[PDB]
Amino acid sequence: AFAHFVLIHTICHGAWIWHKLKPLLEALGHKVTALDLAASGVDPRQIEEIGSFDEYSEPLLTFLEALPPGEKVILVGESCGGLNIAIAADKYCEKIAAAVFHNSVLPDTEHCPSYVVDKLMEVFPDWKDTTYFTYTKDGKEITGLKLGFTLLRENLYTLCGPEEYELAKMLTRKGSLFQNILAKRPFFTKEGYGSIKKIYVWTDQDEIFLPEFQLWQIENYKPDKVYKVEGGDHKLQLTKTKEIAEILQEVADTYN
Amino acid sequence: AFAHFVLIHTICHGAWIWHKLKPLLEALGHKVTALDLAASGVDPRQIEEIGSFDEYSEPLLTFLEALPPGEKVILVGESCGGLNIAIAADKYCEKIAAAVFHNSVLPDTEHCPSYVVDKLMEVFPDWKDTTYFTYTKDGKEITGLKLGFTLLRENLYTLCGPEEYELAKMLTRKGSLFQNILAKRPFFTKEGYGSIKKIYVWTDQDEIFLPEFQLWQIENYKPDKVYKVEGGDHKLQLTKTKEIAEILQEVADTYN
Repeated sequence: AFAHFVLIHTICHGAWIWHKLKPLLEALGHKVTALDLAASGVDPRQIEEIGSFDEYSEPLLTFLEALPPGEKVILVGESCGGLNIAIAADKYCEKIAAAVFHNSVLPDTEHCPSYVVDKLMEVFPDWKDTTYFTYTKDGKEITGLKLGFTLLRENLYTLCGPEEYELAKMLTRKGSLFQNILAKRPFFTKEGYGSIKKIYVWTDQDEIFLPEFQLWQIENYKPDKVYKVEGGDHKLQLTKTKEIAEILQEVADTYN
Repeated sequence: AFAHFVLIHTICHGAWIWHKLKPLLEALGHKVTALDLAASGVDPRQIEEIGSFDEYSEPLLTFLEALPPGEKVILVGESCGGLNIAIAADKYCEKIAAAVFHNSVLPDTEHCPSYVVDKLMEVFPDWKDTTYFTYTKDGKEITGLKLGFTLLRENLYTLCGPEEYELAKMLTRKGSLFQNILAKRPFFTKEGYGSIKKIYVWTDQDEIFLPEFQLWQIENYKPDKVYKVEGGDHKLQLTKTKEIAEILQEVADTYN
């Protein structure tokens, strides 16, 4: 079967991270939408204009709003993208056939929205040469960050080709986890986010979202299905593009 | 020998077009700077804020200004990038060891700055699905454009892989040729732009900058050296990356 996949990049990234997977999925006959979230990729806004992970998710929410009644999509979020999925699911759960997590954070409904992010920072506290800054938006101090080139090379694009790593150095922009904002955000709901089918995809060779973290997430909030990809790195859509496409095809044939 | 190469993308593009060539040149021991011109790539400005090809060239001029006395670079401009080279050469000719034109427009000093652009539009008048718009800046009506996806696929990235073409669809932004502005701009000077060494690189398989146009340019303003790359397409830095690196190495060993 064919599905309409909506690819969601992580913070400091953009639609460009999906430049290898998008055409491959289309070669299988699928419809693919790869969005640039707020202040990401070639979006015109700067991060200082964004005050929360919800505002950051605007392009995704706006896209879902534009879907005609009856049309459902399969969301695919990488790394921090799982948070955008949860936010979108609490507004448009009826338009989501399923959500696929790609070496992604997996929010739950029993703890605060920052729960898995707080855990991530415990497991991976040293972001190496990554730099930080602060800005104020809507009366709140937000911590922004710019991914360090060494962190990118060693922990995120560990086994990616030099031409892919180059794109990361050229295109990654300043962003934010909005951690303190997430901590005070209302909990994700059981009726919305909690109701959607969730497929968790990961590799134990991820050098930032370490096994301890990902296995912890799986036990914390049981996914409907788990796929473990052998080898690769954090950016499986680059190092294991084919394997990811095969998995997404199976998801398309399973949930509609 | 090693050189410091400054790669200059064309309109509607950004530093990202050089994502394959930059690491290859560095693998040869060179220093490489790939800039995002105004309102290009991840630059924060929008095209409506830019009123001329000179303003558009700001990042390049600012970069050259930052070079300490005695430091020279080799400029490499693709497609419309030759115009940024001419503009920069009339301000910092002493900092330019040489300029390499990559399937690029080659301005001269005997005719108005729009001369080769006017000729290009004669040779290639149909930009297919490319869309146009107008905006006003500093009392002048500027014609902006957004490269059509079919034009990108068939004439610019003709033989590029699907993953490279995907990047183009995801990252190309609205831009402008500032043709009418160039037409009224003071002529490029013989003392500045005219004094620098110029190396012209091209392929007769270019599907937009057709042989008639490129051979016309070579006869109009004789380059110091001409390199003809066999095969490939308009984006030689993607389809013939290795060949381009080899040529640039020879240039580095010839001009300093």
